[PDB]
Amino acid sequence: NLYFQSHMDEILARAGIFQEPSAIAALLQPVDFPRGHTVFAEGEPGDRLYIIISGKVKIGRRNLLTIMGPSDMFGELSIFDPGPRTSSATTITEVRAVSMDRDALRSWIADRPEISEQLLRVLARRLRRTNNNLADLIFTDVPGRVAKQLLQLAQRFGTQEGGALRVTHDLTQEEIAQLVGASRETVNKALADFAHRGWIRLEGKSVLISDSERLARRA
Amino acid sequence: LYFQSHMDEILARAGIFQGVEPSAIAAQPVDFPRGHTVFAEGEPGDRLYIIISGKVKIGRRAPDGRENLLTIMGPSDMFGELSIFDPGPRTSSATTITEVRAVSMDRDALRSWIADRPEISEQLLRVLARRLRRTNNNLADLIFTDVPGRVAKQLLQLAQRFGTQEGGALRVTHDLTQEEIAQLVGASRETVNKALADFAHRGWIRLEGKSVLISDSERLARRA
Ligand SMILES: Nc1ncnc2c1ncn2[C@@H]1O[C@@H]2COP(=O)(O)O[C@H]2[C@H]1O
Ligand SMILES: Nc1ncnc2c1ncn2[C@@H]1O[C@@H]2COP(=O)(O)O[C@H]2[C@H]1O
Repeated sequence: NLYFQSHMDEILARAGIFQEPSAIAALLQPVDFPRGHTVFAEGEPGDRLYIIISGKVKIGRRNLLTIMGPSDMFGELSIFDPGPRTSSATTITEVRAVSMDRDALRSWIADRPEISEQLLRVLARRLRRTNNNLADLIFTDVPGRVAKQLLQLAQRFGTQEGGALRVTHDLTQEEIAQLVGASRETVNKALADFAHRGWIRLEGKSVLISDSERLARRA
Repeated sequence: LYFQSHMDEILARAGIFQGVEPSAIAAQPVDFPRGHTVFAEGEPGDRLYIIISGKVKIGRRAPDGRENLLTIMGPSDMFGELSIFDPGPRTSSATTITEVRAVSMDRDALRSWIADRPEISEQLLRVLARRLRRTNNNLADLIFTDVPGRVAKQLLQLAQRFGTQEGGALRVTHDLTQEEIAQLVGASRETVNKALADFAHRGWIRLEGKSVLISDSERLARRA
């Protein structure tokens, strides 16, 4: 949007930290990570929140909890509740990010208290989503969870093509079973069954979802 | 009048106020019987509650009418805030498991408080960051921990929140049926009763109504 003075501002605008836009351009210092870079590891002191400008970061534990992309914030939980990193954050593509420490965020919030309401909103949403993932681990079979994960990654990283619907997740198969919490083998067969069925085509780092309806039904 | 102070004490413990002072924010009371659905998953919601006394289970029903419980709320815990901060349907039901006294507030009341007192926002973020961490642990326990490990863990979490000292032992007054405990742990009732009987047979706990008396917390902690 040539409405914002920077792509940075557009994505930060989409992250929620604003709510304009010559004023927005009072913004922070970027950082570029290579692919495969562990931005921080689980259990480390956490003094820093990041917001992704471009690229994807996986969040993992010991299970992958989520794949984040442009405008997604990570590293906030140890800023809001001081203590060790709850998970590792590793880049699965090259990533440009902006970051800020607890002092900087507090001055950001003092300056615009409204930002706190947007941060609560994002947290509440993460809670909602995580609740659903847990309820899936309890109430849904493996291929049902595979189907859920494909349609989740779609809603965030999906591009209409035809359509439908290309989802370029940038994940290996290991990485997709880790999102679903099942064996690579159990997830391998669910994806082959869906591909056989005609509902998806499977092309390395992206799935062409041709039949979103029946995928959704399989949940 | 001693009850008022009581109430002030319990409510001053609420996570939302841990950065306030007083605190006479505080003066909308509501009383509920046991087994009252305060609200139902998917219902429209514009109101949060802080418990003064009693307990409330947070639950989701599956398609096949099965349920799990996400958490149990007690004195000074806040529920119903997620549809205030992210406007839309209740993400779960809130059902009272004993008689409950609470006070509540709507989206607009809370937003005045925040504008007035931003230290409230920071505490609300802390409580939510904490619920998220806990929920990640729960979700991971479901993938990687065995049932008796989850049972022991669950007894000790409940002890942190609802534990009282009786001499050298910790009384955990959970107020839950065996079915509710199993739903909280996310395993069958029989698998969960067996874990509980083992622990009891070994002298670590005593099952005494809707309470556990934890007579050897060191041993129970080592079991998870
Ligand atoms: N359930 C979740 N959903 C999305 N992101 C998460 C979840 N749990 C943890 N994270 C992210 O992982 C980060 C790890 O570092 P922090 O604990 O500082 O902050 C955490 C969040 O940004
Ligand atoms: N994982 C969780 N941990 C603690 N409390 C929760 C969790 N999920 C839902 N809740 C509470 O349950 C409430 C249901 O209604 P709301 O979604 O408005 O607000 C919700 C939270 O207060």
